[PDB]
Amino acid sequence: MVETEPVQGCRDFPPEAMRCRRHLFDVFHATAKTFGFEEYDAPVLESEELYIRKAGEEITEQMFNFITKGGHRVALRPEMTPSLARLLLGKGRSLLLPAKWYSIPQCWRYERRREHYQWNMDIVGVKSVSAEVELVCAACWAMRSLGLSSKDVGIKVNSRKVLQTVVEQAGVTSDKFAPVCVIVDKMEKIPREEVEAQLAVLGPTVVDAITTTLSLKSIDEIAQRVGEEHEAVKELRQFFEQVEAYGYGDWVLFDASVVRGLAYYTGIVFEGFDREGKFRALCGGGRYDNLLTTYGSPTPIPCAGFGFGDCVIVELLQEKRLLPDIPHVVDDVVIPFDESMRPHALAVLRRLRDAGRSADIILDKKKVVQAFNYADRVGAVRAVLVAPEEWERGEVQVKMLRGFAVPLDRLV
Amino acid sequence: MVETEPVQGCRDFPPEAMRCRRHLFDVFHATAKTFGFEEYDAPVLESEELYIRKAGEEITEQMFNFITKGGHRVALRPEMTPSLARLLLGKGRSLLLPAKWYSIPQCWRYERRREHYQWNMDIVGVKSVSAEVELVCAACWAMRSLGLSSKDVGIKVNSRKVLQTVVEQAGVTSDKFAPVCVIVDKMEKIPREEVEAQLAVLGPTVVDAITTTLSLKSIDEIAQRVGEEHEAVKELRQFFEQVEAYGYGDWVLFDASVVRGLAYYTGIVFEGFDREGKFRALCGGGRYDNLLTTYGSPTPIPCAGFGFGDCVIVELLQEKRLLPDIPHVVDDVVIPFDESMRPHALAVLRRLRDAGRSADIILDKKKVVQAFNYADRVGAVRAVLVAPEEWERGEVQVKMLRGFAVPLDRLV
Ligand SMILES: Nc1ccc2oc(=O)ccc2c1
Ligand SMILES: Nc1ccc2oc(=O)ccc2c1
Ligand SMILES: N[C@@H](Cc1c[nH]c[nH+]1)C(=O)O
Ligand SMILES: N[C@@H](Cc1c[nH]c[nH+]1)C(=O)O
Repeated sequence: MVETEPVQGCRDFPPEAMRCRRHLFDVFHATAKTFGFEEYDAPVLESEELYIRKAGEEITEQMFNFITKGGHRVALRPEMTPSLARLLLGKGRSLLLPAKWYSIPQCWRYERRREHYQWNMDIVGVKSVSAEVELVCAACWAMRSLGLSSKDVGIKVNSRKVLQTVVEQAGVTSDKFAPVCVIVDKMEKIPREEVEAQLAVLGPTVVDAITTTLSLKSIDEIAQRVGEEHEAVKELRQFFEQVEAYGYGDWVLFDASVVRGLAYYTGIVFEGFDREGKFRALCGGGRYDNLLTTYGSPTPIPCAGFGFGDCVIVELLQEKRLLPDIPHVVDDVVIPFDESMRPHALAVLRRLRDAGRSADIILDKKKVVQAFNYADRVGAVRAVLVAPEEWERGEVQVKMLRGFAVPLDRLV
Repeated sequence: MVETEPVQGCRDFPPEAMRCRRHLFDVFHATAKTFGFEEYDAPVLESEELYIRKAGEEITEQMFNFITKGGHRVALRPEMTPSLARLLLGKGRSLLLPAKWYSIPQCWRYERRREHYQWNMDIVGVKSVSAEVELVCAACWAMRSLGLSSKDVGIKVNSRKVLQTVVEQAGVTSDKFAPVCVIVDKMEKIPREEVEAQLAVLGPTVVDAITTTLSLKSIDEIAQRVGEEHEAVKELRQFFEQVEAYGYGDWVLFDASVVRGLAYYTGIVFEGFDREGKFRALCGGGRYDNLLTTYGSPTPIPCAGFGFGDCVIVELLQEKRLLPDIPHVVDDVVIPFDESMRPHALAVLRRLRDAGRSADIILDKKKVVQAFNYADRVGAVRAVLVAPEEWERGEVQVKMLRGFAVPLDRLV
């Protein structure tokens, strides 16, 4: 017997599970359309070189990579943002800006689940915090569309520029900044000792300064540290003013501990969370204004975006009882009275489908009662019995499942 | 500079290309719903063991396989049917039958394009030709939905049982039958000499018999060879009677040369083709009643299905001028008169999206004329200018792009 289980860390989606996944994806697609984003895609297989960032990132450390027969170093993508930038870099000046692009790629890791789907939303060519505002609103909109409220979830927001100043002023060379963010991202996960030790290895005074600024609880307190008109203060203020104007003020808040784990974030960063403190981050993103420059863009291209995985959100929705099983449905099941009626039933099936209805025909030889049972099992709205006596009169028998003779023309 | 091109043999789908792909997939999804099929999915990564059929198949020969870090032999799936059977075998008696399942997996090869998407449609648990009838009608329906007619395309249909008889009667051991089909499938591609030589290696008289039955041009001629009531003759006759009753008689025909290249087909086989003779097969499928038994099913499970790739169909549609560029559209573009109006414009943006409309807001600081230009470029139906004078009156200016003051409430 063949192995029935899927490959290690990978999920099967039989129809029941697929309906749940489709319920989620339908929201991702619907939200992107509502917000005027355009779909794109790229190959799950990318060059390994695309992800070599040398910053100690979990995402690049846990890369599902291999070598081809032809000796090329490839990887099943651990994230989408590098593929997006590749695409953008390829287009150059032909790309009209601003651009708002989205996708729902399967992304991979190797270390535990080894694959997940991740809704990606990115705004390209927008310098101002208006981009981050729209992105955060889009994530909130998706969560609201799924049945959650601002009592269930929120989005924590910060700017890496605050920390950038502290690292720069303390005297640390800026090439260590991305490594620092990556390490400080571990704070909530591991003891402050371990995190303190990691920064020591990187290269005590400056470490204290980092720690203090992470734990500042309000924006006023940040403004006391760096000034009321520091770059980050005005941007965060504008960000909250705009989100409030859109009507999502209750969904967002400031949190100085939020840095995210990716090397490339330069500005505002954010992450979604459940207000019971039970789950990992629901989504995460930020501004990354230098990535395209590091890829070789002759001109700086401002960018911002987020990823929103398919797994944590599902656990939250299940906890909140927002993912009831939604059984399969079909409009019509056409039932031949017997096999002599099959040709006529097929003509009827054609008509129903011609009208835009979803319809089955009983394919096996079976008794009328069992055909009605099958009709119930598949969630048919209507059973259409095609029998000789009614057929003679230009009719079929129609029975609403949630048996009257009806002229063919009146079926639809 | 990073490599902008995708990995060898793999496609990027920036928004323009993605719209075309989505036009196709929308038809695949819509046809499956019309026909009452249920979506499923499984991992692109499967165990290599799943595909080791030892029959000289092109599909298993050109397998994109590799070994994991942990030494497990895996493959990016070359086709979906084995994953489907794995899923079915896993469910056992819990699976209610008949079942009609579909998916649109990316499938992979290594040798030239190395990936394609392939719409898969399969009916499980149906013994009679009614399954093949529905499947062939579904493929025709998809092609019609894309703008093609029976003048553009058709589906050629045959049964492997005819050949099975000839191979069995000639005295050849039945374990060579699948290898024979695989070889005879090459007939149209390579010279009859090469094909004749391949069968010789497998193990002259029986070879002639095979050749003769492949070139019989009608079903009556098959009935002369094997009898009017041979198993295959009654099934083919019933198949054409049913397709004709559904109203697709003009789309289908008999062709004794059609065997397909897969080892597992046992009965009716079929393939779509363009009637100008310019392209490779548009789709292909058949009945495979023994596969689940070879996977270890305690009870035989009848199955039939097809695959329908995303590449050949697109070339055909382009030749027929049925894939015009469909530019991006959005309902509204909201334009702040200036930055002082941004908060109010955001409130307006919220209202529009609340009503189910697709809407952008101008994110950058820009002049009203350039904002109107951007609105045209993104294919906006309407520009909503949010200006101080109108705002004072509880109004905005609305301009149909394919400028009158309008009360907020009347926008939607
Ligand atoms: N890169 C990345 C990150 C997180 C992930 O979480 C999963 O559960 C499966 C895959 C995955 C891939
Ligand atoms: N197994 C399989 C068969 C045919 C294919 O044709 C392509 O163009 C790309 C991938 C592919 C994979
Ligand atoms: N690639 C990021 C999310 C993201 C998209 N755009 C910007 N950031 C992640 O995987 O967490
Ligand atoms: N797996 C087959 C198509 C198919 C689906 N179901 C049965 N046959 C192919 O790739 O050609």
